[PDB]
Amino acid sequence: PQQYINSGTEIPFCDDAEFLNRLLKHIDPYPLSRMYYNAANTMFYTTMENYA
Amino acid sequence: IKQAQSLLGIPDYSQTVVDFVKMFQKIIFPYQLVPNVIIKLNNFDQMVKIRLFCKNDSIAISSSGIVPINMPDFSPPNTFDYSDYANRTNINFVTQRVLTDGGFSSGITVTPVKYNYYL
Amino acid sequence: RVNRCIFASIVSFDACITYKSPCSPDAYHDDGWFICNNHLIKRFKMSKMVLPIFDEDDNQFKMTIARHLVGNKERGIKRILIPSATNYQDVFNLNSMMQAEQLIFHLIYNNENAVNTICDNLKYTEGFTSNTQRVIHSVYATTKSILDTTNPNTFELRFFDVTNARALRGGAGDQLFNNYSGFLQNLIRRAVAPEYLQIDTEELRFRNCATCIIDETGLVASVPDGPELYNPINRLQIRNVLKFEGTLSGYEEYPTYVPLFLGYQIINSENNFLR
Amino acid sequence: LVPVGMAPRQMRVNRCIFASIVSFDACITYKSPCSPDAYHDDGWFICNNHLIKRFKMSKMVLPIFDNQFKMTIARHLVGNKERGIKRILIPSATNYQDVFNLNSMMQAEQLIFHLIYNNENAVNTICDNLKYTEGFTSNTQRVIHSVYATTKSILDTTNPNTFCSRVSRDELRFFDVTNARALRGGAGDQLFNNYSGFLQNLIRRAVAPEYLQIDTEELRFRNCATCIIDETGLVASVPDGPELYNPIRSSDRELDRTLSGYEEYPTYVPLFLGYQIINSENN
Amino acid sequence: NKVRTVTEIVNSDEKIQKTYELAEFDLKNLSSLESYETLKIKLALSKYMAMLSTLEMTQPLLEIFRNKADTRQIAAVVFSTLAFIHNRFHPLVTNFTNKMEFVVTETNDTSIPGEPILFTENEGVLLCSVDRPSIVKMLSREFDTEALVNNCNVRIAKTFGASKRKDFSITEVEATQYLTLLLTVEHAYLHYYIFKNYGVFEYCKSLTDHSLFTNKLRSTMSTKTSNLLLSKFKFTIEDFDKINSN
Amino acid sequence: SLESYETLKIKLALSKYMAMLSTLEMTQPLLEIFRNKADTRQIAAVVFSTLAFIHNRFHPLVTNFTNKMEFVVTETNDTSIPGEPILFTENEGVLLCSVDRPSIVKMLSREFDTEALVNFENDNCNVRIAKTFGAFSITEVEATQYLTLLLTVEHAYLHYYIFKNYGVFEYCKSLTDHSLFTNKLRKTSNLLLSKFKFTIEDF
Amino acid sequence: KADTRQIAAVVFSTLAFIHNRFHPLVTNFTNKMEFVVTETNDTSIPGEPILFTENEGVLLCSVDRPSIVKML
Ligand SMILES: [Zn+2]
Repeated sequence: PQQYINSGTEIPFCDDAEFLNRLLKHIDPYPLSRMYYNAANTMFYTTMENYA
Repeated sequence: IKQAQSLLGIPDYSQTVVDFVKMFQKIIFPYQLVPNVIIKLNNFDQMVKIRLFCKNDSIAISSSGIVPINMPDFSPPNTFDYSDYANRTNINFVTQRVLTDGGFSSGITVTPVKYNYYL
Repeated sequence: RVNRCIFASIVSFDACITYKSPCSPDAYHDDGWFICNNHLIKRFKMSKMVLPIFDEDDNQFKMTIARHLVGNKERGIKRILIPSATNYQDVFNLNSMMQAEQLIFHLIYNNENAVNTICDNLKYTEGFTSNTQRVIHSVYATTKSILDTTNPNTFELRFFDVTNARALRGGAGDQLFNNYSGFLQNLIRRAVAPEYLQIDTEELRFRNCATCIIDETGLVASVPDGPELYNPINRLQIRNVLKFEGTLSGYEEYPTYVPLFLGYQIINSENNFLR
Repeated sequence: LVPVGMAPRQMRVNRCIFASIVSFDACITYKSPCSPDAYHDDGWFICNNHLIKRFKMSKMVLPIFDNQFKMTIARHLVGNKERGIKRILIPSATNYQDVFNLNSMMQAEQLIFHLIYNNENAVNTICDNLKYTEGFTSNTQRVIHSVYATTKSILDTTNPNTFCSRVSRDELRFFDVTNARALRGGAGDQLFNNYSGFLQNLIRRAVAPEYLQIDTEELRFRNCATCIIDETGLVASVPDGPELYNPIRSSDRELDRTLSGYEEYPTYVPLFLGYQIINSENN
Repeated sequence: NKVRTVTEIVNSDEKIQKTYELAEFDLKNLSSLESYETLKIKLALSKYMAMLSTLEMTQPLLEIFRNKADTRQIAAVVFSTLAFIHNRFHPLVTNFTNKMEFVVTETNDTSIPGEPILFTENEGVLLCSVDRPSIVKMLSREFDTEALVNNCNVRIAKTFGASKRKDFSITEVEATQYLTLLLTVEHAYLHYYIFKNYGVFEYCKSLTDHSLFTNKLRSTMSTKTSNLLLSKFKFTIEDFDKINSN
Repeated sequence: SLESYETLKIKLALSKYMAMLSTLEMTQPLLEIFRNKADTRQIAAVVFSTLAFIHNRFHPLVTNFTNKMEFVVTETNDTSIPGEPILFTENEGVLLCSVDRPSIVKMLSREFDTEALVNFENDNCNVRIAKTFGAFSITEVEATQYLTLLLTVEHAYLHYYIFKNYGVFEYCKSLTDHSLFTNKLRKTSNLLLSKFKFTIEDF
Repeated sequence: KADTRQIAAVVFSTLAFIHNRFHPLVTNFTNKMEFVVTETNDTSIPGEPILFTENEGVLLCSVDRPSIVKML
């Protein structure tokens, strides 16, 4: 193992609700359909390359 | 200038811009180099090249380096041949060597060094 | 479950203010303490501890003692542990603490004038008669009951300034101890361990030199002379990630503590009194 | 990371100074009461709740006009029978320490007051005491620095504009009794000058002028002054005689048969005092 | 399909009958559900981006994964994603208990196709293997930000009913990168869940065939946990039948 | 309803075990205590207190209990017996209690199917809606761990009682064959092991 | 929406009128009631635009103003 963390720890969730709202606004015009398509095909093609 | 002063740990209220710039006059001539602060200020003004010399000096310090006095800011194109190393083969070889030695995978960029009138 | 957590009988009479009262459980311990560990730590820089004396078979004399929470750099007010009535108002930032806590401190030091001033000021709270006066009554009654309980005069041969070699003359630390309230005197007895313990003509020495100082300013975590004793003390982050997975570890550790060691306790013909 | 390097983001900002009040005792959680009005980007830098609590003042709007301009204005919450110190609507720098019970309120609010009122000695005293009080280094120091920075940011936003307004030629304001033939007015302008820049801005936002000369047209909102200014500060007192009756109907059958849906004149007492002059609209 | 209603007065026999076509309410319901699901997914994605920002790493995601040297940040990001997915399945969990090891492979003979992120215990604690080259390749593959993706009657009805509205470095490309990373880590997390709760042999069998996921997960996931991210859409391989015949 | 009352009694017994744990006043949860090998004294005290608690329950009229016992926390595989994490040997008059700390830690660390399983309960949506309109803790996992440890020590205590009442010979024979306590209650009622059944089938 | 007081008064008067009709012999009626005009979908129930909850002794009357507006 190149690196590791200790047991327990804590997921660093964000807190700034205003920051979350700003991000939501910034991402609203992104079509989930297109993003899903792109991500799925990216993974599929990378898997194809690895197999080949 | 404020960013530079903060990086050097200089209190803004303590240091004036004029003196901050003058700080590098000690480097201007003795190292025959143009301070980066002056370079950036000149670039800002341009958006809104540098050249200088000393009394009795035979050459001029410029952003491009050393230039014979009164000569253009760039020497004739064929003054120096860089083909030996200014080539894809050499550049790629050096870059790959750097990547291997440093164990890197990105953020590495090697450029052939061109030369003005003087080396 | 009597909660003797003095300084936890604090009610944020202000509606906008909520008092957490996050203080130590030991208040529910029917001990000689009238202030539990977290209050002690916060307002007197002391940590409760116990010092066994005889622990062989069933004789288990365990004298109590608290510890300095003062480093070797603090001085003056910073070093005073239990300030005198003349300087406690200055040592404590009463203005920075809740008025109920200020009232508790004023009662402890018998600053009736400050008590009257505080209740007069509370007179002008919006919900004064509704609940501010009720809070005043509750806090005042609790504090008064505790103080009366501590005071022995209500309805033994421990000397605190009698250890100090090299002192010019006078002692008088016991004078100021007498001047203190019953609660303060009991606190001092409970937290400070006499450096010597004599039982029926049998003297035990616990330290070669007392650690605390008592003077007009009050109780100070100072030394009788010389420099001060050394007294040291999840939100996953990028730095919290550890690198690759890969020196007297075998020996126990002596505490780097500074327990309150000062005074001489004299016990008469009474034997190993364990009641 | 997500955001562009630096790139200061843009969002709303709570504006009332008192919103920054927090218990220096980190082990004691506290929430200050803020009226939502604090989140309006307007000249007010105090929320309705703090305004009423500390200054005995309530915000209000005065339509002005063809184009209906809305001029900010505050109003009395002072009752008729209040006397003496109770009549100090906004204490001066020489009296705020007494009018406001620093002892009875939180240290952070005391620092806020000693900042608003230019009391550097008191600010320094509080800072040093907090340095030598409690676990200053751990988090109390950072909390104090945050509160101080917020207050100083608000003051630095206000004071430059306040000074420019003071020296301004086009816009002129004179906080005094326009009835020069009066004794309770005095050097109201001098006292206003004595006030801090941020305090001066608050006074401007709160007290409307008795008259208002726009270019060549003058509008007289009152034939009298509803408040005065003296050494004590802004006083909710009638300059000429008996105090104005202030019912305070809220907050702290034949008659109605006839008086069904029927226009009703409010009993509020707005703040009208002094002369104001302006060139063009500047709106 | 359709319904009808009849109004009539008690004392009178004159009745008024009206008919309703349920297609309108069906459109309402479908639009509401689509909007709700879109909002949920965008909220989750924003939350993921925000926590990664909270980690406060200077470089952008793709640059981080390209910087082979800084294994620290790669491990931090991977663990944070894994914990986020774990919590999304078990909201009451905010840590991961047992410490975690991490290794970043660098060669094909070290990587396994189809499972860039995988797990294996050293007999004392679990180690997560990362195929950083594969991650970089996925996140670097050029994305389509132009083409659209997809009953014509209801399509037209939605078109005419629904409306449209005409300082972050994030473009749709970066949002796609984040979504791809989340989905990959979700797949890895499902593998790890099956491992932990059904033994290493079951984990290996799942790796061989993911179909076991059906039971091994739906026993607990579909009931108590937020649906899988992929649940937002039904995915399929173009010309799947002919490809299988091939 | 009735069964709910017995459930309440069982949960009260668990709560009494919780009172015993609080009396011990351990800073860490038993999982961490067992994970920490250095806490040998804590482990021994936990086991001893649990055994005394079970003894009091099994013999309500008897408050006495062995006030001293030799203890050994074992870690190696060769130092443990499958199916008997706790053992009671005698070193020629000296009563030794062996503990399989790794096995305890494994059992505790095992993930429990709290959410996974769905079981019948008091569930009335009308009551929930009516309530809605009228308007230091222990998790289910922790309770499960705690029950597991209590039942483990119950098995150990039964073996110990066989040892003391009959002898080391019969204690060993009981370890070999556990059929003695298929009847169980025949005192025992206060033992949770007598409250349920568990079986294994070829499949 | 700003006419919250008007909406509440309308609802209360209608309720009192219906109460008088339903109990002609009874003229009494709750003379004070907590009111909340709801607008969000999550603040309304299909088929019950008006609701009567209790906030621990406090009688709250919730109104689905968007639904009322739609029907009208
Ligand atoms: Zn506010």
